[PDB]
Amino acid sequence: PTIFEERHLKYISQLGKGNFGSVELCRYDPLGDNTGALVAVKQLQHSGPDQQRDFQREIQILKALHSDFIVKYRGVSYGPGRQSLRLVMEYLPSGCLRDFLQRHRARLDASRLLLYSSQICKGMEYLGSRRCVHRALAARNILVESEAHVKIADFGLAKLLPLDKDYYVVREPGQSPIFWYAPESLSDNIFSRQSDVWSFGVVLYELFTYCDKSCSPSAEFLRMMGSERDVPALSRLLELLEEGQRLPAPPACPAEVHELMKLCWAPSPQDRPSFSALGPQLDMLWSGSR
Ligand SMILES: CN(C)C(=O)/C(C#N)=C\c1ccc(-c2nc3cnc4[nH]ccc4c3n2C2CCCCC2)o1
Ligand SMILES: NC(=O)Nc1ccccc1
Repeated sequence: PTIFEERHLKYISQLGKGNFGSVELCRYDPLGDNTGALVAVKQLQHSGPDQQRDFQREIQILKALHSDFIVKYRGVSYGPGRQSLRLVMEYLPSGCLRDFLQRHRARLDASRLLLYSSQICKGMEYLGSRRCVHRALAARNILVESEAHVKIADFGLAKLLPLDKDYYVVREPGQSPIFWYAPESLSDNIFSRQSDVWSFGVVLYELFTYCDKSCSPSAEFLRMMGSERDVPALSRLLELLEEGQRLPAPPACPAEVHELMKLCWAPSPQDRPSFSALGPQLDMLWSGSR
């Protein structure tokens, strides 16, 4: 059931694109009559050995995960020729949380944002128990399964920690979403479950601003960077963070949630709460808001 025949996968449209891959909406149509189930299918482009190797990793991680808060693996496909590997996932037609928040802001209250926050945290706790660092976590890669249920997706940068080490180091990335990453990741290329906690803090900021473009992390950076304009953003960001500057509390954000953000953004990775510690707090806040 987990091998999809490539000649039965029918392309419909593009769901996502990165440097080295794309996720495409397809129909799996073994009967050839356009009645089959729809699926989301990842494949690589511009890929070298490192990219192919990372994709094999991504498939093994996603296949092993079984959480209500992680996008479901369905299977794999291989065509003829080479570079033929495809990853088949469930398709969630409500799309990403970033877009959903922007579209429906006026009817999504703080209780609903608290629900999403709790669900994302549960998915991250699941990941943590499997020693998996997600790295990419952001509203643009969390999917909406229904209006009261979200799931973590985009495992393109996910990695398992070795059994005896609590972090990994990479060679410097070419293109990082700098406003989501922990300072030790930006400066020293160190990633861990604690860098993921930093990014989750930025996710909370995204949720409680409804991903409004006027107060996006980049927009806030550009306001806070000061009157000197032509300074490289990464260099300046790292200075601001080292000075202790942080994203502001969204006006509508509950004070307790802002305090959690600040804890997620502790300078030392060891001072940040674990997802296991954040979950009960968000759960308490969500259940208090019903
Ligand atoms: C241009 N733009 C507005 C965006 O790209 C964006 C934002 N912000 C996010 C976005 C748009 C569409 C999707 C999307 N739908 C999906 C539906 N079922 C799916 N199953 C597995 C991945 C998946 C889906 N993805 C993404 C595909 C790439 C990885 C992240 C999820 O996410
Ligand atoms: N985590 C956090 O506060 N990051 C940040 C700070 C200033 C501007 C943009 C992003």
